[PDB]
Formats: sequence, structure tokens, C-alpha cells
Amino acid sequence: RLIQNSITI
Amino acid sequence: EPHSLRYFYTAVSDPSPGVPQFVTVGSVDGEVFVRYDSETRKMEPRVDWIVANVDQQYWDRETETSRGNEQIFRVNLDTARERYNQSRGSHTWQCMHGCDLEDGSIRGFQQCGYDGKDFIALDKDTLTYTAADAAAQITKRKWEQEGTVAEQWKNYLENTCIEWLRKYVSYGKDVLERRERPKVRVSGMELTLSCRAHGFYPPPISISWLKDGVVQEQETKRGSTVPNSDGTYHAWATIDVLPGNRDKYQCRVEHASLPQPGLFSW
Amino acid sequence: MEFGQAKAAPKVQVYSRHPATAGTENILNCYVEGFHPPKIDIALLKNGEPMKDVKYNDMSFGDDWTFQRLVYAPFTPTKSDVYTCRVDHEAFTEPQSFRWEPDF
Repeated sequence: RLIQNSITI
Repeated sequence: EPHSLRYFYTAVSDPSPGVPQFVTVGSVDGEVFVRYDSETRKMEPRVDWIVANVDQQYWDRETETSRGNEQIFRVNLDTARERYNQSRGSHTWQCMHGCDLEDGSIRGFQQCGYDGKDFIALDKDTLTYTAADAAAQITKRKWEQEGTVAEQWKNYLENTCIEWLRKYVSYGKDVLERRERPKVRVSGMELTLSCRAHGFYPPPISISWLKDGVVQEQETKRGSTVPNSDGTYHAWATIDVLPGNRDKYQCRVEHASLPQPGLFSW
Repeated sequence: MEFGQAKAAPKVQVYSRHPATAGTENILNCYVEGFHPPKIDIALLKNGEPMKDVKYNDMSFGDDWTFQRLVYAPFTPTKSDVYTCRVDHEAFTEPQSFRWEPDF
């Protein structure tokens, strides 16, 4: 499953 | 016997045929099992074993995560364009993450690239980010200052990713742990001898040309191993010889479906 | 890709699922890898004509960020028909055709 709560650069 | 889970993320500023604005592809042992894009807007199965083994909540959650990622990647493209002081144009943002399970030990990675060059990568051992240039150093500071990003990624790659990989390998065992024998044919032109192996699994294979039983390493040209549509593989090796020496040569094929290496003549 | 490199040219293989026997149903594969950017046109052609029911698999990419795609179609090869994979990409000056070598 995909990691959640990704962040912009 | 080794195993890996990979997620490939691709966003473009200028979509084109076969290239949506945003795609996420998931793969297990190099086989695609799930896919999402900005057009369908849902995570969808690409192999039977996944749908047969997860609930609707799995799809709903993967879809929700991907819908959020789409937005993040749009911003990354804008920010990158501004960082490099670029005008409006065709640009690519990519990220790849995954984990490997091999012989008791585990590996994990997270890396992003802009216009096909390295931008930033996680150093999991030190919980820092490795920046490729000055533009990426701004992201390094941001992510490190955030204070939980690297930690969350370490947790994911060392626990969550591996836990799900183990599940996926179990769900797809009949597919992923099977063996299929290469069908081999030898050919020749003028003299170029060609040894082609069709329909084998798993992908590791060794095709060699022998002159009177002697391996001709420096003389053997090889293609890259490439997939067939059904998840089997294809590989070839050729050799240039004198047309009078034709009968001295044999092709040796080593593969996990073959208890002994197969030997073939034209 | 290396710093300061703009793009990468596709490397192309054309091959059938099974060894070729004229008159026996088969699948024609065109696998394209090592290209950037991802915009590309990959065409399977029978005597220069687009083939029926061509399918395009999802793209993957390597550690160097370059893309790969399998393109395939069912087909029944003969002694006389000419099968090619024509690939147009900005890292080629003009579209390149790659001929399937039957080796019956």
C-alpha cells in the first residue's frame, strides 16, 4: 500500500 | 526468491498520448499489480490476485491517497519551475519508492527526480535528505526542519512496506513463485548465430555460446531481458562466427526451471 | 540522466511471444526502454499499416529515471508480411523503424 500524508518540495 | 514492492509516480506539465498528467504504478517483483491516473481518478487492479485478496476499503484508501498525491505533484511541478527560474514548458516530476526483502534482511528507498535528473533522496540510516543541487537544498531544509518526514518514511519503508510486501507475495504466490521453461530456438544468417529463449519465468537467465564446449564470453552479444505480455520473459544471445565453423557451436541456457543447463544447436 | 543531459533516446527490441511458425497464432512485442521525456509514439505496423488490437502496458522507470513500456498485439506471421515497430521520440531526429526478424 501507498504511504499516506505526502509533502510538497 | 528475493522480493520487492515498488511505486512509480510520474507527473508532467504537458500530458500527451499515453502520458496522463499524473500516474502512479505499483509493482511486486517487477510485475505491475495496481495503477492510478488523473483521468480515471481511481486505484485499479492490474492482476487477478490483488482483487481476490483485498477488500473495498483497500481500493477506497489507495484512491484517496492517490487523489491527494495528484495535487502535491502539481505543486511540485510549479515549485520546481520557479526554483530553476524556468518559463512555462514541458517538464517531468518523478518519485520512486520501495522496499526489498532478501534473505532475512530488508532494504528501503525514497527518491525524487526533476526532468529526469536526481533531485532529492532519503538517507534512511541518518534520517537526512541528500540534495542534488542548490534548488534541492531548499527542500532538504524544509523536510528536515519539518521533523517527522524522514521518520515517517523510515517507519513506512522498514515496517508498513515490508508487511504489505509479505502479504502481496502470499496473495500472488501461484504466479510469483512459479517456474516456466524457456522455449529455445537457434538461428543463423550469412555467420551470425542467434539463440532465442521464449516464455521463461523467473527473469534471471544465462544464455551462453560454446565453441567445442568452450564459453565465448568476449564474443557473445546479449540483449536486455524483456517481458512478454503474459508476465513471462524473453532473452537472446548472438555470436559472429565463420560459416565453416557452424557445427562447433552450441547455446547453453541456464535457468531455474532447468535442473540442468539446456544445450542447443542450429 | 546525468546533470546537464536534456533527454535520452529509446532502445528498442521487437520479438514474438513464441518462436515464429508461419500460419500459427502468436503475439508481437515491441519493448521500448531508456527514454526521456515520457512523451513517445510507438506503433506496431503490418506492411506499414497500424495493426489491430494493439495494447499498451503501464510505464515503469529505472534508477536513472528513464521510462520503459511494452507494446504488443496478437498476430499470425507469414513468409511475406513485414512487421515493424515504428518509434517517434524527440531524442530521435526522425521516427525510427525496427524490423521484426522472423527466423522461422
